[PDB]
Amino acid sequence: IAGLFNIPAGIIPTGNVLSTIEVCAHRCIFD
Amino acid sequence: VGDKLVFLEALERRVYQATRVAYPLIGNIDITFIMPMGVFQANSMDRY
Repeated sequence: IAGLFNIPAGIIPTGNVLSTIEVCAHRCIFD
Repeated sequence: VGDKLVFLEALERRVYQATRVAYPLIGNIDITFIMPMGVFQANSMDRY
């Protein structure tokens, strides 16, 4: 099961993600 | 266009992007229709 690492886990992010769109519309690809 | 200089805007990425509000200019149009069903032309000249 997931959740072993802290979900926020505030640290130095690796890189920024683009295409800010509605992610809740499709969440089947996520784990 | 014509003889004037106008702005052209298609705001859908700067605004109304990744929100929960509908973008206007997508309104609807109601149209009615009418059809006869069982008319019978009672005449000897048009039943040809």
